[PDB]
This record gives sequence, structure tokens and C-alpha cells, in this order.
Amino acid sequence: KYTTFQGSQNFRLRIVLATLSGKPIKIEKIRSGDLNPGLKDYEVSFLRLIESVTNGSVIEISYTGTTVIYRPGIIVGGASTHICPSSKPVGYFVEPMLYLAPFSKKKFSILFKGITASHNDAGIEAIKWGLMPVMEKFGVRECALHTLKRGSPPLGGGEVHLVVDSLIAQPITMHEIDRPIISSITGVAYSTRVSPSLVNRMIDGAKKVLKNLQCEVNITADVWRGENSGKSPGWGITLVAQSKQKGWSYFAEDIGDAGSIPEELGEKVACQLLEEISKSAAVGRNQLPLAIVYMVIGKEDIGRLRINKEQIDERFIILLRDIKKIFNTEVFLKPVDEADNEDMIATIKGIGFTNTSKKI
Amino acid sequence: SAEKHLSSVFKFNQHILKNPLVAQGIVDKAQIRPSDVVLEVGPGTGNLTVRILEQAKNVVAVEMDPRMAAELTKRVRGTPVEKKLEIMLGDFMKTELPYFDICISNTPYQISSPLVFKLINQPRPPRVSILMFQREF
Amino acid sequence: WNIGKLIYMDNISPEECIRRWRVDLEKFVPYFDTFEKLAKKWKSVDAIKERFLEYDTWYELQKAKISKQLEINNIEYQEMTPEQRQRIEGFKAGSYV
Amino acid sequence: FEARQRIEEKNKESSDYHAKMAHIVNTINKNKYERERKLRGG
Amino acid sequence: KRNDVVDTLSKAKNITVINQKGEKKDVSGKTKKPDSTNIKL
Amino acid sequence: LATASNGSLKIWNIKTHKCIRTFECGYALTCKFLPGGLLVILGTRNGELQLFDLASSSLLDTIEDAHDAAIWSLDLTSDGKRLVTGSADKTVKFWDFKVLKLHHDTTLELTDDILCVRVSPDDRYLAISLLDNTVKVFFLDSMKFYLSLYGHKLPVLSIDISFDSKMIITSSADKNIKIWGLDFGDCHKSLFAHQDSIMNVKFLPQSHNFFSCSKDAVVKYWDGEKFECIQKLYAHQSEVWALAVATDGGFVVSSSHDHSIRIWEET
Amino acid sequence: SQLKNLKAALKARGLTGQTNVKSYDREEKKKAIAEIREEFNPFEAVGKPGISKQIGEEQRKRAKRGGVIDKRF
Amino acid sequence: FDRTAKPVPVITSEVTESLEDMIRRRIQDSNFDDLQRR
Repeated sequence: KYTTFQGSQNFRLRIVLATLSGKPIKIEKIRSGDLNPGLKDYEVSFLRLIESVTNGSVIEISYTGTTVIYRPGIIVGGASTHICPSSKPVGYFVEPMLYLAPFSKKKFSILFKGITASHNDAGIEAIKWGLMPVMEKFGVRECALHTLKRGSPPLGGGEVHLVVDSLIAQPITMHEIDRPIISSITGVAYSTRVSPSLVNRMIDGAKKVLKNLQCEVNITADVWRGENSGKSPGWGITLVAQSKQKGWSYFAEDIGDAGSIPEELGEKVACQLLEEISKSAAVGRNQLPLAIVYMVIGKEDIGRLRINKEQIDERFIILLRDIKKIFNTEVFLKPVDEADNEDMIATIKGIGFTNTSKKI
Repeated sequence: SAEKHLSSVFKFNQHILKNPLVAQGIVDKAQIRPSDVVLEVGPGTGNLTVRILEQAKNVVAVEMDPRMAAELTKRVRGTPVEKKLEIMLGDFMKTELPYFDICISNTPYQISSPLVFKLINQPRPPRVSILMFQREF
Repeated sequence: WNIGKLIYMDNISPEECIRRWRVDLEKFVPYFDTFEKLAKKWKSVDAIKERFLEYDTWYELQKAKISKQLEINNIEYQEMTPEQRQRIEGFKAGSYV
Repeated sequence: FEARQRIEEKNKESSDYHAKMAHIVNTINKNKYERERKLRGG
Repeated sequence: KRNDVVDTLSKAKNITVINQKGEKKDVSGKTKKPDSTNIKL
Repeated sequence: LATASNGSLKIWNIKTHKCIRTFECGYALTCKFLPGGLLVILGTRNGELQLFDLASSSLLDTIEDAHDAAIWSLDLTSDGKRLVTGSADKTVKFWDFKVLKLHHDTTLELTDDILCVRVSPDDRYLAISLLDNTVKVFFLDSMKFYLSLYGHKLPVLSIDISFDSKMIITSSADKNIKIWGLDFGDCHKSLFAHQDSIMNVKFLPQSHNFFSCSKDAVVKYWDGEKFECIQKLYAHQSEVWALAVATDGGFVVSSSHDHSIRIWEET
Repeated sequence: SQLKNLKAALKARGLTGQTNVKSYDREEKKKAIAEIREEFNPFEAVGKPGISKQIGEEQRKRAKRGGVIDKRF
Repeated sequence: FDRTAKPVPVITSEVTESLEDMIRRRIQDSNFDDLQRR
């Protein structure tokens, strides 16, 4: 009948996993006890986005809005424009499309409009330099997120264009049982509608923490001014630690609020980046959900990914349990033979998923 | 009626480039930071200057021919980048040049060796300079 | 307490799982400690210094890749328990079921 | 009204087809974010 | 056509001329050239 | 109303228009009443700080070595206990009022000469104008650098901060008034207000409307929300050097190069 | 006729003449440039009804399996 | 169905705006294609 879920937890993942698996799902008891029960505006907008890129899907929203029945169709893609409500930035909507774009009948060319940054959702640079590189490791050769206009909160006004030219049968099998060596640190510090000095000052704060390291540190100054700088002033910084040997990356990001010192923010992201590296084995915690899902939908082969003991947190477990409900696939974890660390190897067998929407 | 002074300095008596690829390359390899004031030797008509003017805080174009100086002026008048160009006219070996971070030059080959050492001895000299010399020199 | 078993026991909650062996994906940014604690902890870059720095035919090359993958699958399954093996790959061909 | 709309549609597809055909004949016989640098100035 | 060139140079303001001595003078022929006290008082 | 001039400090009754007291001082540049209305403090061009008492009708204390150069600016916190003085020696010095004498507390050394120093009404921000055409905002509590304002072709001559500490106005010798937001330092609007250098800009209390005076002898009334000039006031014959706004906002007092003190009252 | 009215209207708003005259904020002037433009094009003095056909065309200009069936109240 | 001939253009407000912009640009540059005495 229907695979039933509870609450608003992992709303995007459960819908995305249903779309890839093709199995209808039911999400019930969405904020039942809250004063404003049911789906939020941005959740309803996300469902509309799912339909613009699929065909033949049926989405029922209950009279109270507290229950959703989703019967997925085929992923078709194509060119479209999506208006993101101000409750969430564009990255809230761009991120799930990364899971569906390579397995589509037609190339995804989606134009997203709205706020381009927030404190809780993926930024433009997190996607461009933090997630999309993981996709290329899985065989998505051509993927691009062009930023046409930057829009900072609360008024937004930004525009990003997601273009995924690569249509593939399925992700390649992953074999990463080592700890990548970080070759250099790169990042982007950006600002809109304000003086360049803020961008320079953040770079000084970040470089202060990272100068002790033995690798090169080169942070870009992304100063936006004029018509494309959006409607509200804002600034932020994103740092990426790169491993050129196998094209791996770890990143942290944050944006500045009113009354915040640019130098302090640069130190926060630099400190968080070192926290992320210490907690990571082969991918960061913010990249781990994407890597696991792609390995689940690979060929029917045992792919291996090294994970740190710290990465096995509350979020990791719920992701695995949700995958088992949809795909029935169990992740097997084995200790590494080394004694320097307590890492583990997460071995997942692919379900033999294939891109059947693409005409041959 | 400025002929009195300009004729006392100049008499109002060259091989022009015809390949856009090299001109774009010279600017590209310069890697002009947005906060860099650039000194441009041999601006010519202004093909290279206009590209530099787009990316630079300010551009000081040093020229020796009064006729070509007007050509540069007419190409930049009434434009957003007019306020960021300072055209200088006359022999520039003798004078004390301003401070510049990058030097892009289609130098006259006659003044190649004086120019190479002027930049070297300039107080607080530029960090990078893209100069066009002959193959032997 | 093997965490692998604790993950797939739906009766236990994820919070109850972590502590014995030792919130939501809509928030993309992961949890971090406070800046003052983090700033003190990364006063020195120690504890992360380790992290920082022929086949004759094209046909045979592809066949080698397939065989190497098939060898990897066999090695992992052998390490796994026979009950663990059945739960991951399922019932392999040749099984009388 | 529909007459004008049809001409624009048929004009669009023909241009795309010739663009697609030209690419194919070309094939038989670097930076993806460079443009972002220009939009920054405005 | 030289007179047309001369008028164009004089028309523009961002032009300076070098005499044989190396001095910096404007087109008209005069030597081209804030203090806290002056601006406040 | 206390009017500081070169060589004398005179004090007037706004009602009778008759000078009540006169004090001999140096080349006074900035004067401000202390809370209670019973004391006055001057910043002379010689770097001296002079404090006067109205009831005693005499000078209480003089600090000869307050600054090495002209004390161009001087401001008081809302509590009235702390004094901030800017000088051409490129330093800001904080002073305390202890029972009355002035004690030096701290020195903030900046890169260029200082023309104006203003303290926010909530005592959270400190805006400082520099001779390098920039205005630096600090956190008064911690003295941590917060923002730098760029956009003036010529040095900023006056600064004022809105009553709710959201907007900050800057007037410069380039004849432009720029209204900035303290949240991020973005320039809301630049107004070509006057035909000459603008000497003083003040917010009307409890409102975002502000006044401006310039060397062209004009005092203009502006709307801080619509960015429009409400009223042009042509009364002075020469430069208007100083301007002051009543705490109530009922009237505005302007003094000019023509030795005339004119009171503008709201009708 | 119309030229006299156009010249008079521009002058009243300060859109014509010398600016350095010895012995209106720019934004308000741009508003005048707008209002002057629609007023002095009678075809879009006022034209007779029916000379233009804008209203019809814009109406025509305004004028996939499955979908979201939102039953929320 | 197909139509044999080009449809008669409709002069909407945008088409007017583009036309007057070209006219104003031509006047501003004083670029007139007009006959002159020889």
C-alpha cells in the first residue's frame, strides 16, 4: 500500500528517496500539535518544484494539511523557473534537485529566484564547491550552478541557474577507504551592497587562524555591487579544504548578521572548518547524506566509504533508517585495521538503479 | 590657444598591432586586482587601455606623441571610466613616476633598457609587469 | 554495543542509540560547539597535522575493472557473517529456497 | 493572435534545429564561472 | 589637423604635459598642482 | 545658549537675548554644556581643555596638555560622566568626571587627523571622522572596530546619529549629505544639499528630520525618510559656522560669520 | 501648437534651459519626464475611442499528467 | 493549420516604446538620414 512516515522530519529526503525508488509514500502527523499545523509554505513550494521536474506524479495534501500522499512519476526535468518563498533560500530547493538531476529524461535547467543565503541552509558556494564536487566523483561530469544575482536576507532578490548537462545511468561505485590528504585551503568571502573592506576584513580573520597550518591559504574576494547585488546588504564567507589527489573537499560556511564584526565571522568559519576536518574521514558531515544516497542507487556492487566515529551522529542514524524503509538497503560498518584512529568503512550494495527515463 | 606651449614641447611630426588575441592575453596574464593602479606605457589608440580601465582602480597612461594622446582622449570621453584615466604626455624617463602596482607596456623598443631598470629602482616598485620586447633583447 | 545492530533496531530511539555505544536533515549546516570553546580548542593546529601535507587491449582493461570489482565483492562478503551476508546481498543464485 | 504566436513558435524551432545540426556537423569533422566576474561590477 | 589635436588636449582636464626639464605642466602652460585647518575654518 | 568664539565664551538667555556671563578663553573650537546646565567645557585650538562654572562665573580647571594639537571635536556620553575628545594629533582620549576635575582614561591612536567625534544617544556607537575621507564607527563599550564608511570625496565635517541609533548622517566639504544605516554601513542616499561645504548636520529629537548649514549662508530643513528638502531658510549674510537643536526640538539656533545669532522657532 | 505646449511643459518642470543661471531634485525631474511622455502621445489632446488595440492583445497574451491536488481549507 | 502570409503587426505599447527610444537616440546623436544640397 503506502510506506508511512511520521512528522516533518526529513521531508525533502523522504520525497526524494520516494522519487528515485518510485515507491509511493505517505507522510502523516505533520506538526499535529502545533498552533499552525500542517505543511509550511516552503514545504508546499518544494512539492510544486518536484512536480515541475517530474511527470505523472500525484500529490494529495489533506484537508488539514497534516497528511501528504505522494505517488511518484518519472523524472523528466526540462527548463523551468521557480520562485522560492522568503521563508527559505534557494539552496533549500537547489539541494534536493542534485539528487534527481543526473537521472532525468531531459537536462535540468532550473532558474531559482529568492534569498541566496541563510544560517541553516546550503549556500551557493557550499553547493558549487562542497556538494557538486562530490557528484563529479560519482560520474556527474557536467554540472553548474551559475549565480546571476546575489540576494541577501531579508529582502533577497537573487537568482541562480542550475544546469546539469550530464545524464547518467547511475552513480559509479565508490571505493574510498583512506583518509585524503588536504593539499590546500581555498574559499570565497562575498558581500553585497556594501564596501569591499568587509570582504577584506573577513579574509584577515580567517587567515589569522589558518596561518599556522603548513598548506597554502587563498580566499577569494567576491565583492558584489550595483544592479546584481540584490536588494539587501549582506556578507559571508565559505572556506573549502581541498585534496587534489582524489578531488575531495571539506567546507564550512556562515553569513554575517547586523551588528556582527567581519573579522569575528572569518575566525568562526576557519575554526569550524578545522572542526569539520577533525570530524571527517573521507567526506564532511554536511556531504555525508549525499554520498550515502548515491551509493545506495549505484550498480549492484559493494561500494566502500570510510567514515569517522564522530560522523555517526543522530542525523546519520535517521538517514540510514529512512533509506531502509524505502530501499530496504542496510549499511554495514566494519572497523578499519588501523590503530591510529577509530574510523569505520561503510559498505553499501547498490540496488541496481538505472536511469530508464532517458531515451535510447 | 594652447599652441604656444604644446608646440614649445612637441613638433607634431610606428608599428600598430593587428591581433586581438595577444592584447587580451597581456591583460589576462597581468591578473589586475581591483585595487591596483596601473601604469600603461605606449597606450596607442587605446585598445589595451580600455580593457585595463575596466578592471583597475585608476590607470595612468604615459604617452610621447601628442596626436595619439588625443585619440586616447576621444575614445574615453563621456564614459564611466573617464574619471579613472590620467593621460600623461611627454618623455617619461626624466620624471618621477607615481606609485603603481602593475605595469603593462607596449614599450617602444628604443626605451626598453631604460624602462626595465626604472621599474626596478622605483621606490616601492611594482609587483608584476608585462612588457613587450624584441626577441633578441 | 555494535552500532550496526543499534541502528536497525527501530524500537530504540536514535538518541538512545548513540549514548550506549559511546536532529533533522532540513538544517543543512551541522551542529558545532560554541565559538569560545572552539576558539580555545583550535589555538594550535596540532591533532590535524597528519591530515595536512598495463593491458594489451582496451578490451582487457575494461574486463580487468569488472573482475577487480567482483573480487572486492567476494572479499567483503567473506569477512561478513553468513547471517550478515544474507541480509546484505540476499539469497545468491544456487540457493535452494 | 494565434497566427502571430504560430510564427514565433515555428521561428524558434527552426533556429534551434539549425543550431543543433550545425553543432553535429562541427563535431564529426575551461572556466564555467568566468561570466560571474563581470556581473559583480554591475 | 594639428590645431584640432591641440584643442582636444586643452578641452580635456586629465592631461598633463612634460617639458624638456621633466616638469609637470598642463596644456595651457601653467604648472599643474587638503589641510585640516582650512576645511574646518 | 553658550557661544564659544576666539578669545571669549559668552552665554545668553534665549528669552531675553541678553548675555548673562562672559569668560576669557583661547581659540575655542567646540563647546558643550554638561548635564544640569551649570558647567561648560571648551576645546581650544592650542590643545587645552577648559571647564567653566556659571554660578561661580570663573574657570574651574584647565588641562594644558590635553592634546598636542587642535581639539577639533568633543562629545559627551548620555550619562554625562565620560568625555570623548578628538584632536589633530591623531588621537581620541577618554576622560572621566570625578569630584570637579577631569582624569585621562584611555587613548585611541588613529591613522589621520580627527575632525568630528559623535557618541550615539544609546552610548553604544562612537563615530569618528578622519581627514582621509572616512568615518570609523566603534563600539563604545569595548572600543572594538565595527565599520568604516566610504564615499565622500572630501573629509567629513559633521556627524550625527538618529535617536534610535539606526541612521547616521555625514556631511562633507564635497557638498553632499550621505545617510547610512548602522546595521551594515550601506549608504541609503547621498543628497547634493548645498553649494558649498556643509559644516553641521543635526537630527531633530525624536524624529529623523534633520537640519543642515553650509558656507553659502543657507540653513535647510530635510526629511530623513523622504530624503527631500522641506524648507530653505535664507537669513544669514555669510558662512554659518555652528548649529544647535533644542532637546525638545522646539527651536534651532544658528550662528554665522556675520556675528548674528538667529533663533528659528517651530510654528 | 503641440511643440509650444511641449516646450512650455518642459520649462515649467525645469527640463530645459541653462543650469548655470546666476541671479528641482533630479528624482522629481525623472517623474516629470515620465508624465510628459504619456501626456504628449495622444495615440496611446486625446484620441478617439478605438484607434488603439492594446487592451485586446494584452488580454490574449495573458490567456502534463497529474498534479498537486491541494484540499487544504 | 498554417497561414500563407505574414500577419499584420500589432502596435502595442512596448513596440511604441522601442520605436520612440530609437527616435530619441537618433536625435540625441543628430544622426538623420536626410537629403542634402550637392
